[PDB]
Amino acid sequence: MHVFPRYAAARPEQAAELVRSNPFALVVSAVDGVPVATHAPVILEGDAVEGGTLLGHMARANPHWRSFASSPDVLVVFSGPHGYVSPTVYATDPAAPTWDYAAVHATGRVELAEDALDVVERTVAALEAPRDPAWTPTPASREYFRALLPGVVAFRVRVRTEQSMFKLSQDLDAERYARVREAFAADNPGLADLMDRSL
Amino acid sequence: MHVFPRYAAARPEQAAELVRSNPFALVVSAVDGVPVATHAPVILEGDAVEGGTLLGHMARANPHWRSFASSPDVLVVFSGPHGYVSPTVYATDPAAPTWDYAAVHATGRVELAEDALDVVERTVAALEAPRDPAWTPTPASREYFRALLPGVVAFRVRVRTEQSMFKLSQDLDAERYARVREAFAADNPGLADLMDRSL
Ligand code: HEM
Ligand code: HEM
Repeated sequence: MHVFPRYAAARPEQAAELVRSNPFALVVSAVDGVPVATHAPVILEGDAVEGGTLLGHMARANPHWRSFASSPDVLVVFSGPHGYVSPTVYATDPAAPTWDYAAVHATGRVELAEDALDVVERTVAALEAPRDPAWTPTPASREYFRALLPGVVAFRVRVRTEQSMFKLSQDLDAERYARVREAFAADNPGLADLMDRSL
Repeated sequence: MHVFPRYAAARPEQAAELVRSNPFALVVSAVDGVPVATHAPVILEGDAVEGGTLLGHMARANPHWRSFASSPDVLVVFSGPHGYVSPTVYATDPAAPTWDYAAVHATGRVELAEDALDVVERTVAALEAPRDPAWTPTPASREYFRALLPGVVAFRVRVRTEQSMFKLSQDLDAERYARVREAFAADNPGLADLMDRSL
């Protein structure tokens, strides 16, 4: 990821906001010299991505985690709303398409987490608490969780560096920008809500 | 990515289908020993992901491509529909949440593509052709494209290995599965359309 100045985060709290709202992340490591990636839920501990702690889990049957033992640097990609921008929307005669999106990339040293129960319980609360209705583990779910523990591996990442991208057509003139926003308001309201949060 | 047997592709053409329908991919390489990822449009050449050719582009100002010169192995992640599965939907007393999703991971040797114009023109056709209405570069767009060439770097990947995941609650019993599907039909019809394509 290269962040063009025009597409940088406007306020530094928008990164944590994206990360909290889009926990189904991509966890990436360099198994040998080749990237390997797992789709896993990853939550944030603290106010800032930068310098905070990420917590996640994956299947013990997924051999990816066996590569975390040496504590290599890992990259975690959080992806927010995204949408293709067609020149059909622009209605100008010379144009070129693009893709609008928001993402946060966090890099740091990974570590296997011994308290897998904490991790998965915190992840539940993270996903269920904003929902309506929210789900709270009944006491038998808590015992069920314990029975699932042998099959899960939890990990943590101390974020060394963080990069945020908010590529939301801000480089567009007034008229073309309005067209882009109103099409996403119809088609993709999460993306349109972010182009308001960018003004 | 580890693909649990129960979540494997049912027909081997579902991978190419996902890749064609979700071209906004994540291109991942091991800059030094650390993963670096760029969100870029990537299209498929041929009938099969496995053994086919991926084509993509990114900004010349994005230094990521400078790492492709040695032709390292790269990983390209295509992400289809996905959705959180809350135990609230299950309405059973012991349960644990999960995330349903479809993805294709393709690994191979990357190469800088000298015909960037072909690549970007093929990508336009890929994105616009299924749309309604489709956009066809006017002749002045084709000249505009040429003026943009200095700012773009195109690349290609010959797919050495491919992995597909269709994690779509197939391990669910009859009753719980129905509840999961009808909630996504309301909330997430792309995901629900895939759980039909899995039966
Ligand atoms: C809070 C929301 C949760 C979500 C979104 C979620 C999601 C997931 C996902 C996507 C995987 C696959 C990882 C991979 O491919 O390696 C997985 C694996 C697993 N998780 Fe979670 N999980 C949640 C909570 C929990 C809880 C509370 C437990 C309790 C211990 C748990 C235990 C497990 C187990 C045992 C597996 C492996 C299953 C298998 O072998 O197929 N998860 N989970
Ligand atoms: C077909 C649909 C297309 C999509 C979805 C698309 C999308 C994108 C994206 C997401 C980037 C950012 C890459 C990065 O972060 O490094 C980019 C960069 C770029 N692409 Fe495309 N593109 C398309 C077609 C084209 C065409 C036809 C051209 C003509 C040459 C072109 C030229 C460029 C240029 C010049 C840049 C760099 C812009 C900058 O420096 O900010 N693209 N494109």
